[PDB]
Amino acid sequence: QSRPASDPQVVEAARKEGRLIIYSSTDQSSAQALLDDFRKLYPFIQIEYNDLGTQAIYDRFVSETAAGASSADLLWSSAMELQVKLASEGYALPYDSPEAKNWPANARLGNLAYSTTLEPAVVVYNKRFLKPEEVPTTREGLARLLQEPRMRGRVATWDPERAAVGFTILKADYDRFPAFQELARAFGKAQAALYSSTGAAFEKVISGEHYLAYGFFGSYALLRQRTVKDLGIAYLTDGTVAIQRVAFINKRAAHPNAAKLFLDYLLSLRGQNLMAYTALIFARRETVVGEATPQALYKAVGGKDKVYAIPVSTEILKNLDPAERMRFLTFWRQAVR
Ligand SMILES: O=S([O-])[O-]
Ligand SMILES: O=S([O-])[O-]
Ligand SMILES: O=S([O-])[O-]
Ligand SMILES: O=S([O-])[O-]
Repeated sequence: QSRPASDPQVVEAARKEGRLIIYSSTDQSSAQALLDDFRKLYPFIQIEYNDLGTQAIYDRFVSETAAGASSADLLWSSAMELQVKLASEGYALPYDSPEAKNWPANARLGNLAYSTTLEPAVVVYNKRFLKPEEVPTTREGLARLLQEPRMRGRVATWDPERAAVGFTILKADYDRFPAFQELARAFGKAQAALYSSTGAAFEKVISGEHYLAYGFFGSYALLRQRTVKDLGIAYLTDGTVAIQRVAFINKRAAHPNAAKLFLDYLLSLRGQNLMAYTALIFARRETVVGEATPQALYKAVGGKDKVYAIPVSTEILKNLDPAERMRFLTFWRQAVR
């Protein structure tokens, strides 16, 4: 009674194909509960989940296509600019998902590509070193905290010159909030350590070598929290940037119909519910109940209007323009060094 909306013609064509090839940036052990639940709904589809770096998904999909090859049926990546680039250059199958009827216009590239998540950039901190009542929830507050000599060497954030997703998050921050400029000069004052990888930043927070990290995903934070009780999460109340992992179907899928079923599943309440609950990835669908959900995010930040979703839109391709990147990175490098 929670099966996704399904074209019966699409289900029947997927019975015949019997195969689904995914290229995904989402760790298989996060995706596993979705793949297993999907296989239980459509036990007649054999799935090949390829768990890849976001740059590799792009480089690989572009070669197989250009060499004329059988490539993925479905592409699922947190690299929003690369997905929106492919989907706006002839790589995407147009499909109107029946589970996406209430997606906002800024969560879908028309019928080319869909948001599957709404993941906040948050603050994480080590409760042994910073109590919750002293962790500020505004950029101005963080900039003040980072003047304190006890915080020198105790801050982590992204290196937006080595992490594509860190670029996207810090750039959205810089474009939307003037107080980001104050904060970035404070990263400089505090000698912030910059990380290309969430894992290496968290390791240092958990050890107490950093006390606080800025701009990492809520989904990852919650996942680490489940096993690490010293890990605190604070949500920004002056304004929160959110990432949307983007899914689209290969225009040239050998199994377009199996990809349609999987895409519909990912967007369905059943799939988004299971994602929130098992993977602790923050859902896109507003009707999901639990901690990793739009409703929970909106209450934590003090209202929906305090979340700026990075849109599933060609507008974000300005992030790939050399002069646009340059202005941000020159401000960034002057501020944090
Ligand atoms: O779930 S694994 O077998 O693709
Ligand atoms: O770029 S490495 O840190 O994933
Ligand atoms: O690439 S993420 O793990 O920082
Ligand atoms: O208190 S925990 O949500 O950081």
